[PDB]
This record gives sequence, structure tokens and C-alpha cells, in this order.
Amino acid sequence: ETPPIVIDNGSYEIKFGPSTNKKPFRALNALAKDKFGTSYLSNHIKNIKDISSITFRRPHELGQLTLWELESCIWDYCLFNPSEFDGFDLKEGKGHHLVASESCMTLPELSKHADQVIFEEYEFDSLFKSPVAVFVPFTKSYKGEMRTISGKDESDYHDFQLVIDSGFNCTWIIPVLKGIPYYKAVKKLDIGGRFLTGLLKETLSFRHYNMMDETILVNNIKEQCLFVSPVSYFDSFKTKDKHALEYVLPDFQTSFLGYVRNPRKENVPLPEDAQIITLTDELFTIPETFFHPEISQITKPGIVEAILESLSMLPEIVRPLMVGNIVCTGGNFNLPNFAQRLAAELQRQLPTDWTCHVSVPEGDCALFGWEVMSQFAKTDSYRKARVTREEYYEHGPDWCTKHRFGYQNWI
Amino acid sequence: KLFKKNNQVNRVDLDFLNLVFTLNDKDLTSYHAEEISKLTCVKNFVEEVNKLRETNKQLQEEFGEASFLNFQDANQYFKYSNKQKLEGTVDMLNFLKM
Amino acid sequence: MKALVEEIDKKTYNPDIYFTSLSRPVKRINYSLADLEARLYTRYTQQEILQSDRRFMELNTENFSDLPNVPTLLSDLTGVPRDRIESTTKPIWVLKPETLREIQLSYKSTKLPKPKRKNTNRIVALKKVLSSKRNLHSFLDSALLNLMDKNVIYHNVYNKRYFKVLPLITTCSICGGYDSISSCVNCGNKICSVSCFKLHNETRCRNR
Amino acid sequence: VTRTAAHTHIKGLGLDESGVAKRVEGGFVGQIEAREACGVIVDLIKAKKMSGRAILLAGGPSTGKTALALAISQELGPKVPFCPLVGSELYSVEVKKTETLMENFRRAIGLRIKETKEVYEGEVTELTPEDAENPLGGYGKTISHVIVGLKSAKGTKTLRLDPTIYESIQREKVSIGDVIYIEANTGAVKRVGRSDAYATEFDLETEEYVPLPKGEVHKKKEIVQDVTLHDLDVANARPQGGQDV
Ligand SMILES: Nc1ncnc2c1ncn2[C@@H]1O[C@H](COP(=O)(O)OP(=O)(O)O)[C@@H](O)[C@H]1O
Ligand SMILES: Nc1ncnc2c1ncn2[C@@H]1O[C@H](COP(=O)(O)OP(=O)(O)O)[C@@H](O)[C@H]1O
Ligand code: BEF
Ligand SMILES: [Mg+2]
Ligand SMILES: [Zn+2]
Ligand SMILES: [Zn+2]
Repeated sequence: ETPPIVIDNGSYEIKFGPSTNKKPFRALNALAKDKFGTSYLSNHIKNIKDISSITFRRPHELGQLTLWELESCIWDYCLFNPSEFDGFDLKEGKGHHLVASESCMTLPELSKHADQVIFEEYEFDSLFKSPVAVFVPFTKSYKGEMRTISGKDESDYHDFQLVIDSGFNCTWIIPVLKGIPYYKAVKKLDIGGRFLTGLLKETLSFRHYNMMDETILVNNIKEQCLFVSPVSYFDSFKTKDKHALEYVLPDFQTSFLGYVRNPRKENVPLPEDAQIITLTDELFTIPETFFHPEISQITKPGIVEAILESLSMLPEIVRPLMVGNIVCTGGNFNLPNFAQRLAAELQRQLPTDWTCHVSVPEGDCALFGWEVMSQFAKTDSYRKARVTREEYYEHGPDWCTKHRFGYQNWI
Repeated sequence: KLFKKNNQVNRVDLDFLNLVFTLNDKDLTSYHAEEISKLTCVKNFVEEVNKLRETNKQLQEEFGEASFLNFQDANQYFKYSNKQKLEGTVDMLNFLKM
Repeated sequence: MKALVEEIDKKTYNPDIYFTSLSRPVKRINYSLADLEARLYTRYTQQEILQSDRRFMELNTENFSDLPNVPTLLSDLTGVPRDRIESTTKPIWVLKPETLREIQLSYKSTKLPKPKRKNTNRIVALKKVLSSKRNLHSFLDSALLNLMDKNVIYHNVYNKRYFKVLPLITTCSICGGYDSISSCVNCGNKICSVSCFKLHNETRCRNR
Repeated sequence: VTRTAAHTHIKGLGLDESGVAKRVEGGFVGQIEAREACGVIVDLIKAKKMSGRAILLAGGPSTGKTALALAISQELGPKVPFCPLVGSELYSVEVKKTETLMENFRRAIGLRIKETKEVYEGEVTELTPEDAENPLGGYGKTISHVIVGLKSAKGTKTLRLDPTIYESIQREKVSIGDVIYIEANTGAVKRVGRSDAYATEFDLETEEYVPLPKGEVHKKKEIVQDVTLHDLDVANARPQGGQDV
């Protein structure tokens, strides 16, 4: 089997798909049960009617994934269903190859569980797991559309790359030199989608009734109507009376998901009996906790403090080279005006002789990471980088995760 | 304060141009002024500029095509130090003329 | 206008320390025993860092049922004992075999497995790894990870030198008004407008 | 709205390229010889070679002499300096009428200059004397100058200043963490305010909080500022004013 399977393991959503297809198959990674006791599958969460009382139980914790039974059952559902996903099917998978993605700071024992489950259970011939930051130097192997933003302005892989990957779990800043991550300068940002979602449930619980019981509705509002301040919090706060968005709640008898209504847009003249929630301050208050954590009362340092500390641990020759090549991946970078704000606030702290450039791809960045992650398999270095099955059967189970797939060898 | 608006954009200082010399007999003599204004040189900053113009031109003529270009200075270990050297000595080239 | 002559005492007056001051009113006295004993036995303070971590992890959690189980894990991550920092700081299962049979009924509609097993030691390890039912705290309590591994994974990734680079912004706690920066009386909470105070006196004022 | 006081209906002489004046053009009716001859005077000022030429306009009231004077003043344009003056205004008791007359002859001429100036700005970090810690005998090291470390956004640089501009720095009551504006060639000092990093130090403060200035520390630009030669004569005559005693 020549084309392998590209599976990106995440906390919110696991993106799987073959190497031939251009776009991955989106499937969630959770197990939701209702208050009545009915348990639904992860892809069937969007099909149910009532989103009021939903208990979310997922095998992925904040650090890593601990339970491989529910995650392995999700893998059996996504890989073993030909009728659920159009065109995709797999009979056994003994000759197929797998490209997986794990965390950079994962535990070694859970990685032994991963290599034993994937290697022994699924009978893969060769597998190469690596974090998402290592696939980022392989962007230049193929020609693609990627927007470049200059902060100062008003083989095929490259050595110097700076990877800032925001996620649902947390945000990681991983510097990459010679295609290898430098783990002494990696910084962790604890701000993620759970803090924006829970913070929006707290602010909406103070301005209105407590929406903490419903997480999918606040997740949809946070995905739809949220935007980052382009200039500052003060200029966006003086324009909070002109810029406002009105969200109508989805009534369970009529509509499963709500709709965002703009007061400038007269395209929705249909009246309804439901009430509308006004959103003025929470539009720009929620994404401002990355740069300024004083608004959310947390003692976190901030994103650019971890960027400057991440550049502080690097050698002085590699400091002005990594700031010229910055690629941003993840779902939190899909918010508008976040790249120019991050490049501007990063430009206001860097020295004059160094010029900062931030390259953010068009569209969703997680699908971009799956696309370049699929373009890594087409590279000829993957044939030398892959580990055979008989080599794993010869060596111990701890050697393959400790030496080649481990961060401790690169330290 | 309404007439302390931005004047220094459209104002000359007129004290730097040696035109308030009606106050120059307070602390300057005649032979101090002739002996002080006989002695103002060009051709020494021209010497320090010309001794650095050789080091500017040997890097500009050889590596000046891809040195200052942002495409080659994006990811390079040897070219970026030559770029910062050239942009470092251009400021020292114009500064001595200033 | 300004008086050029000012009468002043020698002992009472100091030029530096200047002080001016003026149904039933009664000063607020806390009847709590741990508050009085806590007062008599005593850049951000460490207890406020613990409050920010506890509020950050309570705001990090998704479900109501997972709220009391989180400060045990946060107390495992910090290193301080659980019962002391849980008693001093006030804040603000997953797997079942029958449920796994319900997921087997969920994906039972379309599947293509091939079952083939042989008794080996790696298959006993497969049955141990596949059926785990262990929390992340149980993995942190295990001796399989090194102490330097836990220090590098948890304590070394956070930034040490740079605490604050960007300018700090204080806003109102109700609507975030920066045009009126006015900290309250009993709590010292920043309140901008009049409706923010009238909504502040009822719910968000604990020290009143 | 629009104020009209016996003028503003004339937008110049309104002559053709051949020279022949129209009957109805540019707020003028009739008067061909004074308008076309006045345009010959307009080209005579556009020659930039002639001097000493005196052309009087003689006529009765309501005939258009001052209107022709606004016609040549509007036909010349804003780039050519125009000095309106009345002969009754030349009488002075401070100086003679000779000095006001020849002074007005120095007021008519203009001279445009171009010059570059250096712009420094940033947040004040340290105000401290220099050491260079060998004593050399010459000093228990200082004569009181101050190194001003201006922290800008895109750069951090330290600069040494004169005691006069340091005296104006003491006049502006700045401290550690205040955004200032300092000009190199002139020496003038303007304070913008306290930086935004110290806004959370006190809840209420009379000093406004301004953001950090974007860009480098050292900036340069060129101006095409015009300044009359009489303004250079007053600049050569008497001291105007400074920030020192
Ligand atoms: N268009 C969007 N607007 C705002 N937020 C988005 C958008 N798309 C995705 N997100 C956020 O990104 C998160 C998904 O990130 P994901 O790529 O799943 O991270 P991980 O790699 O940790 O699984 C979601 O929680 C969602 O809140
Ligand atoms: N040819 C003309 N076209 C238009 N307006 C004229 C003309 N001649 C005279 N006037 C008008 O007559 C008014 C008075 O003439 P003025 O030039 O003041 O006379 P004098 O120069 O003798 O004082 C002016 O406001 C002007 O508008
Ligand atoms: F694990 Be995800 F990338 F936050
Ligand atoms: Mg990810
Ligand atoms: Zn408010
Ligand atoms: Zn209060």
C-alpha cells in the first residue's frame, strides 16, 4: 500500500483521512450523554435535538490522553465505517501505513501505550508519529496559497522555522531548527478554547441567565460572532456602541442552531417570538485575554512574554532568523485580525535591526496542517524516517518511543 | 496651547545656522573666530568614509545581489550576517556625513 | 485665596503626614473565627496566585460534575497538599462497560473487523493497556516517569524570567469602562458607571 | 457660511494664452487694457529677473484698482509672496519710516529652503550621570551631564545630552517611565505623558496615559518649508525666545 493514512489526534476534533484526498474527514473526539441517559456517538452529537443538558466525557485530558479504550473505539468508528464517510473504507490495514500526531511534552508511558496499541492491535506495517511543528518546515516542498504579514510594514524543507500552535487544549510555541524542535525554548500557554468558552459562559452568566449548562451553544456563539480587536482595547471599546452583534437563541421546537444578526443588515426581516441577546463587550473582551490577561483576572504572563522568553533561550545567531519565518496553525488563529494584532504587538517589542514576518495560511489552519502533514508522506525523507514492523518487534517497546519518537533524545 | 500646535515641522531653528551672531561678541573674540573658522575640514570624514567604502563595495559587488534581498535573508546562516554588516555600515557611512 | 499665614502645632502637626476627616449606623465587623485568628496570626501575593489558578481551573473545566474533582488534580500539579489549599481557597464517571456496549451498538451498524488472537505476553500487555480505567493523577502517582521527566514536562516549560512585558490594563468589572477607573469601598473593585454600582451592590459585593 | 466683503468674485485676471482678454471672464466686465497689461505684470513677476520696476495704478473711485490688485495677487498664486500695505501705515514712532519702508522691501521677497532634522522619542528609563569608572584625576567622575535612556517600541537606545536640554527635562517634571519628545538640532522638549505600562499604578491621576510611540528611536525627514527673507532678518536682529533663563 503506497498512500498512507494521515490521522491528526486532537482534544476537540480528530482529523483523519487518506493521503490521496485533499481535505480530511472531520470527526469529533468526545462521548456525550444526555440527562435522560441516552449516549450518542461523537459524529452524532450534531444530529440530536436538545442541546440543553449534555455531559461531555472525553478520553483526552488536559495533559495527554489516558484511556485508549474509548479513543481506540473512536478510531474503530472512524476507520472501520465505509458508509459513514464517502469513498473511505478499510478492510484490515495490514499493509497500510499511518502518520500520527501527538503532543511534544507527552508522557513516555502513554506513548508506550500508543505504540503498543497502534503497532500490535491495528497491525500497521510502518508508522511515524511526530508533533505538528515538525511538519511545518515541509511547507516549502509544495506550492500553496499562504498570506504573509509583515509586522514592521505599516532539500525541500527549511531549517529555521518558528511554530506557534494554538489549540483547544492549550497553545504551544515550538521553535524548530534544522527540522528538529528545540525543547529547551518551548513555552506553554495555558489559554485555550476551554478558557474562552468557560469565560464566555461566566460573562454571559453574569450579564444574563447562567449559560454554563450549555456548552455547544456558547461554543457556536464563540465560533461565529467573536473577533479580535485590530488596534487596541480602548479604540474597540469606544466603538462598542457602533459595532454590536445580536444573537437570537435557537428554540428547540423550531431551530437547532441559532443565527447571527447584524443591525446594519436588513436581510432578515422575519419576526420570531424568541428573545435576542445583545453582545457588545464580549465580542472583543474574550480574545483580548491572550495579550492582556488582566481583563480576565488571571495571573498568566501572556503570549508575547512566552514568545520573548522563547527567543531568550535560543542562541543569538538563531534569534533574528526564526522571527522572519513564523507559521501559525490551529483553530484559534481562525479568528479575524488576530495575525496582524499578534504581528504588531510582537513588532512593538522586537529590536529595530530585526524584521518580523508572520505567514498565516488561507482558510482553516488545522486543514492546512493536515495538508502539509499529508505532503510529508510524499517526501523522500519519509522513506528513511519510517520505522518498520520487524524493527519494532526486535527492539523493546520503550526503545521506539524513547529514542526516535521521544523528546528526551533531542534534549 | 492652541498656538503651541506643531510648528517644528514647518519651522527652522535659525540658531544653528550661525545667524544669531549679534550675540557672538559676548564670548568670542576676533582672532578666536578667524582662527576658529579658518579651521573647518572636509576631507577627513571623506577619508573615514572612503576607507569604509572599500569594505562596503567588496560585499556589495560580490554578495550585494542577494545580501539585502529579503528572499535570501529569510533563512540563511551566512548571508544574514553579511546583510546586517552592510546595513550596519550604511548607517556609519551616512552618520559621518551628518 | 491662598493664605500666606498658617497656624500650626509643634507636636501634633507634621508637614509630611497630612490627614483630614470629619437607622442605626454600625461598622462592619466580621464574626468569623478563622478571619480573626487569621488576622492575629499573620509581584502578586502567593495566595492570589493560588486563587487565580483555582479560578483558572474552575473556568477551564467543561462540566458541572467535573468541578470538584479538578482542584485535586491542580493540587497535584502545584505540589502543595490538597486538603489545606482546598480548605483555604473556595472555588468560584467517564467509562462504563454498559455504555461501551451502547457505543458497540452505535458503531455496530457498519464495521469490517477480522478477529485473530494468540496467547502471548505482548497480548497480555495488550489486554492490560487496552483496559486501563486510570486517571491522569494515577499516572502522575506512578513511578514509571522520572522526577526529572516531571520537572521538564511540567515545571520547565513555563517562562521564568519574563513575567510582564506588555502594558497592564485595568478596566471595570461590570462592562469594562476605562474612562471611569473607580475602585470600590468594601472590596476595592473597579466600577465605572452608576448602573454598574447599582448592579454591583447586590450580587458581586461579598465584603459588604 | 461664505463671507463676501467687496471681493471673492474675482478668481484672477482670466486671460487667454494668446493674451487677448475676454469681455466677461473671472468676475471682470470690460477693462481690457488694465487686465491684459496686468497680466504682463504677472509674467514680469514670473520672470524672477526684474527688480526696481514700479507701476502705479491711477484712476477714480469704483473703477477697479484694488480689485485689479486682488486680481494680480490671485493670479500670482500662493507660491509667490504678496505683501498688502497701505501708505498710511508706514508712519512709526519707534523707528523711522525709512526702516519700515526698506524693511517692507525686504518683506516682499521670499526664499524657500530644504533641511533635514533628527527626531528622538521614547520612554525615559534612567536619568543618571556618567562614570567610565577610571577617575583619571580629572573628576570624582562627573561634570553634571545626564544620559537619557529612551525606550521606544522597536528599539532601546541611550543618549547623552547638554545641561540646557537636561534643564528643560527638569522643567517638564518627567520621571522614570514618561514618554518625552526630544529634537536633536533644536533642543526643544515636549512631554507626551506617562506610558501605558504605569496606568495601573494609581486609580486616578491627572497625568494622561499615552501609548508607546511606534517606529525607531532615531527618525529623519525633509521639509520644503518656505520662510520669508524678512523673517530671517528678524531672526538675525533680536532674540525671539527660548526655554532657558
Ligand atoms: N472559524 C472559527 N472561529 C472561531 N473559533 C474556531 C473556528 N474554527 C475553530 N475554532 C476553534 O478551534 C478549536 C478547534 O481546534 P483544533 O484544531 O480542534 O485543536 P486541537 O489540535 O487541540 O484538536 C475549537 O474549539 C474552536 O473553538
Ligand atoms: N471691472 C470690474 N469688474 C468687477 N468689479 C469691479 C470692476 N471695477 C470695479 N469693481 C468693483 O468696484 C468696487 C470698488 O472699486 P475699488 O477697486 O475699491 O476702487 P478704488 O481702487 O478707487 O478704491 C470693488 O469692490 C470692485 O468689486
Ligand atoms: F490538542 Be490540540 F492541538 F489543542
Ligand atoms: Mg493539534
Ligand atoms: Zn462598568
Ligand atoms: Zn463593593
